[PDB]
Amino acid sequence: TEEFDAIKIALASPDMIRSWSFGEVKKPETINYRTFKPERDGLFCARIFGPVKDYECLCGKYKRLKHRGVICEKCGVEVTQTKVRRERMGHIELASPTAHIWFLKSLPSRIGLLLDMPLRDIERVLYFESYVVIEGGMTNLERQQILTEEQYLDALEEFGDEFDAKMGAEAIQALLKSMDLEQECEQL
Amino acid sequence: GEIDIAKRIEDGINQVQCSVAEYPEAITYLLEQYDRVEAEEARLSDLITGFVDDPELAREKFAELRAQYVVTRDTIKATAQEEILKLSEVFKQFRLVPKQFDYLVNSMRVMMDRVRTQERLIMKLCVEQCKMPKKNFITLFTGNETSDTWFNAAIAMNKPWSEKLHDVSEEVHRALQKLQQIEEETGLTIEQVKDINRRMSIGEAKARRAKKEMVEANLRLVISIAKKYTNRGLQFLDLIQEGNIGLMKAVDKFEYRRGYKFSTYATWWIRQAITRSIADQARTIRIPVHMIETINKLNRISRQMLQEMGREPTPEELAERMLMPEDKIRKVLKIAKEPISMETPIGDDEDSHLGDFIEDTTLELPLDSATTESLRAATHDVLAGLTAREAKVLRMRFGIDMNTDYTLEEVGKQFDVTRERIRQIEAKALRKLRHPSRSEVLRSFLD
Amino acid sequence: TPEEKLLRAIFGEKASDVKDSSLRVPNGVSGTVIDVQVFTRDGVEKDKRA
Amino acid sequence: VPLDGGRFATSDLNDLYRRVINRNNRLKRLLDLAAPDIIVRNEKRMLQEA
DNA sequence: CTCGTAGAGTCCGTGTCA
DNA sequence: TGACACGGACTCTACGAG
Ligand SMILES: [Zn+2]
Repeated sequence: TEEFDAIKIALASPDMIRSWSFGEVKKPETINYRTFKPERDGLFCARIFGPVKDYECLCGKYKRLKHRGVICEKCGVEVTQTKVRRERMGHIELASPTAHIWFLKSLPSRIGLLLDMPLRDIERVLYFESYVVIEGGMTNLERQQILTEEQYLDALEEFGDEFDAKMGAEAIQALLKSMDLEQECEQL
Repeated sequence: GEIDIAKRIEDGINQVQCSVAEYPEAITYLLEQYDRVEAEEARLSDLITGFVDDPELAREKFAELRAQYVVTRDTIKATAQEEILKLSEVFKQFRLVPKQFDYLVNSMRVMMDRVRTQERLIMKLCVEQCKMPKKNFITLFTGNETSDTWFNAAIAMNKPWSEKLHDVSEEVHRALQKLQQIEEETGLTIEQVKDINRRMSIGEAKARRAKKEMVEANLRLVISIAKKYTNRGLQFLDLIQEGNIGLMKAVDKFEYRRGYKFSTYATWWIRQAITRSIADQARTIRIPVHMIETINKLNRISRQMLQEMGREPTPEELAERMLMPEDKIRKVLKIAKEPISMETPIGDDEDSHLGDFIEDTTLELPLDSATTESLRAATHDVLAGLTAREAKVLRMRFGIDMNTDYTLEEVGKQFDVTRERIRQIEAKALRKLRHPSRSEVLRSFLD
Repeated sequence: TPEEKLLRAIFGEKASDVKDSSLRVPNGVSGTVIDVQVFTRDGVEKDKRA
Repeated sequence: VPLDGGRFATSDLNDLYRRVINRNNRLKRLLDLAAPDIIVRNEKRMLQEA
């Protein structure tokens, strides 16, 4: 047992999240309902998290301790002690970039205050209530201005290109990625 | 709507085709890939995909493109430019192989972006000291946008930041020179790209409206049919979404020439999708659909028999009503039970939930661990009490203080005497330990 | 576990495939059983005591 | 865990995860199908909510 | 001295304990 | 609840500049 100290906390990077997770959970099934063995590769899946019963794979090819580091070819389950089923984390590959609620609605709205853009606007954006003009090229339009449906419509017809506006968490990610922290610090 | 919206889709891409044609040297590459297409190594639908306002037909239309283009090309340097715009509109009918438009629209987009990067660094320079309204930037920069003349036009207006820009005169001229290279590949200026981009957007918006209509026309129908399935553990909105998927599937698969009522076809697919989704993803533990139908039958039968009889039908009576052997009746009844929420509060003691009671049976009992330890210690010393190589035999035959156990032949190989003699050794050792006063202390471990 | 297998081989102790579950009296209570009731579901073979 | 009596007890995260994964798969298929803008918007809204 | 902007105070709605 | 506090937004008053 290690003797540690100083607990460190930080934002989870997507590569770190992939680093911890051992498998992607693609289908929602939980268990086989006939024999309650877990479904692959569902929310409970042995080939991702671990064997249900100590030192025996799911399919039952290897049951002796003689096999303890081998990974059954039929069922992609490694043979270990069931306690591992308590520590392995999984992951889901999300299709649409989604905003983290805590960094949004907590009284100091860190998405809000980082963007120097009011909170009401951001809620409107994430829930697909309005677009926002993300770097609207050579036009008469600001970079963090929210636009209603018909404003975006007359704009697109009016400004085909050099016109970037979006909706939702995707737009917010775009706005966040392009921001120059230190230069704005100097200006401010 | 599918054919209508496909026509409008092609009309939008056709508009981007016109936009490209009205742009220069585009006609050169255009005719080049028409020449490529003539060899017939591709399809007619990579060059024309529905008109706007056979190899021979394309050949003659492109001959007319060549003729009008060249004749206006000689006198191109007034009205001939409007005639080239007209050629762009008549070619609007044609659409080029996806790769070529991807190449041009992407190079033009990234170049507009690059010039924009230069412009934005300039806009930083202006906003920090002089706060340049964008109107003058456009007007002075737009119109030429090709030579560095606008730079000295910014120098010519005597503005303090504009003249101060000599700090970034190097980068500005690098941007203008690369811009000149883009000019050469196009062989023109920019502003007409602005015209081009606005027409592209207009066409795409037309197509957008058509696609919108492709459900605006059949929307509320999904909602109407959806309100049926409204209590099978499914957020109403998921229901309407599944219905939308089914409706789209029907529309794309709808056949007016097969002889079949459209609305029925639609509703059919709607149900086929909605019921399938509820059957599969409703219950936590997914269950075959025929089993669900079995539950439905059971529930109808229970209702009828109960409301007529008054009391209720006993599982025997249900087994009567249906021909199933009733073993599956109670099997289905067991399966239907939904999992209870682990937090359900226990009576008048909202302090503990159900989760607070479930015990973990996996845990090996500490008593048993102590027993096992004592047992290993005692067996080790008692083996030490017996002879050396017999002791090693018995350790190897089992997993005592060792890993995987080898069968008798392999241990015999380990002694190089590999045969029934090894089991003779095993039986003799067992016999020798049978004698009491040594094993009784281990006899205690039985119970 | 292996060593227990060794013990079974030694003494010839046929392991009983049924665990015990009997409802024994709670700890520290002592009294007279006054009555017994038995409920069998319909179908199963009533035992003599029922 | 299966509590004695054929019924099951689960934490709520099971339902939440199931719902999120469902909406994710539905959005994937919707993208494969190129659904109109309105439907993709609705799907992203619900996924955000979940 | 007034217009435009700046500052102070207030109100409403939400978060927070049992 | 309900007493509190905070945040965001809104309204009213006061000061600097033309
Ligand atoms: Zn296996």
